[PDB]
Amino acid sequence: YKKPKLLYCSNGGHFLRILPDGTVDGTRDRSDQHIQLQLSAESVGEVYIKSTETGQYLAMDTDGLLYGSQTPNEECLFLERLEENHYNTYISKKHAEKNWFVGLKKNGSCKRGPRTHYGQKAILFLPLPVSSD
Amino acid sequence: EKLGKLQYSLDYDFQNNQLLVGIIQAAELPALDMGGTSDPYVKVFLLPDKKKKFETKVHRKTLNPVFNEQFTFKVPYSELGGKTLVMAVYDFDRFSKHDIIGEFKVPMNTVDFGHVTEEWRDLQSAEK
Repeated sequence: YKKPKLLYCSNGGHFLRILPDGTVDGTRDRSDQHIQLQLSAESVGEVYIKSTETGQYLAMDTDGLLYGSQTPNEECLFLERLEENHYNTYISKKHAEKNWFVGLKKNGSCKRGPRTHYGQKAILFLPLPVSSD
Repeated sequence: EKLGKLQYSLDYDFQNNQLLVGIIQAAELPALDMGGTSDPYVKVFLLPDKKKKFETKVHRKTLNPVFNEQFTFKVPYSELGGKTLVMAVYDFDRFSKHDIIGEFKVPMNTVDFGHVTEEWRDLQSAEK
């Protein structure tokens, strides 16, 4: 049942709540339909994050800062990777050259590019999407 | 990141439709001014809503200042559910580019305004 794909990171009740405005935060709520994105593998390993039926499309600001609203620029293309720690990893190929891979702050928001490298465990996101099992 | 800690007591008003962000003080604030100190002032901000903007009184050279400013969360309680408040502490060295020593925020929707939300909020240095 491919639908609202919930994704978050860092132990603790906090979900990625996207808003048409662009300022997405780690809201710890599941009452308002604003914490779901259409995560899917567009290309071989390339997964995209688009909150179609809830918010907007993502468009990282040079990886450094994560945002989305206007258009799903290539910045939003990430390589789907999995870690043996019950978490998902997404490498922003757009900036992979700098060993930078999308990282968000559970209690801050998505914007840690300068530390998207193996520095903040926050890179290991925990997805709760409605798969087709 | 680490900005220290900030004590606060937030209450709600159902007459004018505003949340009273009554913070007590901030402790262990980062340095900025020339002397292991700074002029940190909390600038209450909000998500997209952006229906509120208050500037606290500059606290000259102090990493543990007390004041307890009254921030009026201009937004109906019924609307709060979709408004994430953000408290950023700005420095006022008065020489260099005032930096954001840190900030904090919480999903209002998860903040059940039953009576008064009092707690020892942790401060983090959000690199801005």
